Amino acid sequence: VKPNYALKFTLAGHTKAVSSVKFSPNGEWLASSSADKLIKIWGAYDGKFEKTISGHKLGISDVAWSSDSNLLVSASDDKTLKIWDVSSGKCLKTLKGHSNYVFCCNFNPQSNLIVSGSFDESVRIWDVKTGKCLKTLPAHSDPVSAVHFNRDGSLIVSSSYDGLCRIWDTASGQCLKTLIDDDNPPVSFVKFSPNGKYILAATLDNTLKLWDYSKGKCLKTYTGHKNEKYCIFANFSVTGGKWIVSGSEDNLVYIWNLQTKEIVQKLQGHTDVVISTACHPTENIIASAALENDKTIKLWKSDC
Ligand SMILES: O=S(=O)(c1cc(Cl)ccc1Cl)n1cnc2ccccc21
Repeated sequence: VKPNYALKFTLAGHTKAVSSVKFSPNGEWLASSSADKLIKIWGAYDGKFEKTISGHKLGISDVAWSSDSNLLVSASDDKTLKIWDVSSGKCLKTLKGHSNYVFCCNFNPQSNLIVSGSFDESVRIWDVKTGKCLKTLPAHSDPVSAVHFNRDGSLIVSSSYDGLCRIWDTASGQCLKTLIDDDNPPVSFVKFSPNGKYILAATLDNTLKLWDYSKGKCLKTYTGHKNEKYCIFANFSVTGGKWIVSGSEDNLVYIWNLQTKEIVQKLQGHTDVVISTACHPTENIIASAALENDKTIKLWKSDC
């Protein structure tokens, strides 16, 4: 009925705000990115620092794993993305083509493509093997805050400070849907649900919304947290009870019951905005990360 997340480890090492945290699909690792221009790798179960991956010339806003846990992609203010071999630390490719800061990135399920979004208002699709830009979508009229592929890679969802979420056909680049509710606040995050039927979207009016994108209908809203300024990730927690997890500008992690929408737990400990959360793929473990006055990542574990 309610989880019991408790703090287990605090991970120190980044020298500026953390920007994103992600667990590897195989459960072994946590990757973090930061405004300090670095990616760090940590053990997912013990929080033990593994190594630093460097090469970007300016801060990093996002990092994402390939589905086989072998590669990372990062998005930077240096206007590039980089594809990294995690085991060796090597930069395999630098993806150049955005005309402004790159803010968000993800691999497709087959990890043969990368999608990126930028302050240049575009969504781009890149070939992983060659590192070349395949398609540029004139997607939005303001910076693109998130991009994510659906379960089979046939669709991309993007979100933007223009107030819209858009769904794109990967193969053709056509805009298939635009989603917006009754107000127009910036959309700061979007992702498809694990089963691919829904989209979870955050807006800078203190609201998370679950959409049936096929029907174009908002089915659930999650409120009670504070999110008026920063692009804060949100997650589906799948391993125990069915929860929604998000950071907050009041320095807490919020956890809601997906079905009932009630808050079930708040996690206290960070000393600045919780900008990013991630949920472990097999264990009831949450990672949270905070902005410049805190600079740490925390690992929390629950029995359900
Ligand atoms: O499949 S889901 O995306 C999902 C969400 C979470 Cl938190 C954990 C696991 C899964 Cl599988 N999903 C979307 N709506 C749902 C309603 C009931 C059960 C699952 C639902």
